[PDB]
Amino acid sequence: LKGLSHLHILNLESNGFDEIPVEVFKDLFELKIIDLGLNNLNTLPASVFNNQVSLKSLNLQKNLITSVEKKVFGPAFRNLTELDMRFNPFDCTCESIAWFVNWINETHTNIPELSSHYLCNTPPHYHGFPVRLFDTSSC
RNA sequence: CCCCCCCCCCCCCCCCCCCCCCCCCCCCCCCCCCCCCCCCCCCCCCCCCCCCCCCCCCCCCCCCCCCCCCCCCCCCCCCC
Repeated sequence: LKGLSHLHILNLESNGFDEIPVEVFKDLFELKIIDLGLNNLNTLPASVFNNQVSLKSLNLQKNLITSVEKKVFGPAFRNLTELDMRFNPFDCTCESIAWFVNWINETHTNIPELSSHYLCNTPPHYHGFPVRLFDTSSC
């Protein structure tokens, strides 16, 4: 993907990806839509979406993602229009989704089916509970 | 100067088997859209038929009144 300065739409859905190299998206400054759903992604390297300063739509549904952290999704979640991370095994813990749930609480990005398909998986106390109802007052 | 036999390690290639990953096809279930047919409920429309009510018309019947015509009967007076 190097040198594709004018790339706008990238679709990499359902390729079986387990890990993403940190510097695969570094040249894609004008990228607006990236689709990475239906892969096997769980852990992402930090600063992998740093150069995506014009990203408007991120799709990561039906992956194995458990934690959404600022060091990875910070620049990606800056100015979005649509977010799609629905069917993921979210780990509802203060070090996994606390920044993400705070971001969900105040944001203008459209997140469809937020109250139904964003469900905790672990710990068993939270299994099945909505991610948006996680309480961060004791973090 | 010259062959053969063992040892370790590195390989190459052809098969077998097991793994993840993906594609295509199919099956099961569910959902959505469309089409067709059918049932149920309610509000109606038009037409036909039957019945009833009101009003009116025409005809007829019964009774009564008026006029005209006709007939009978009673008083009274003259003419020859």
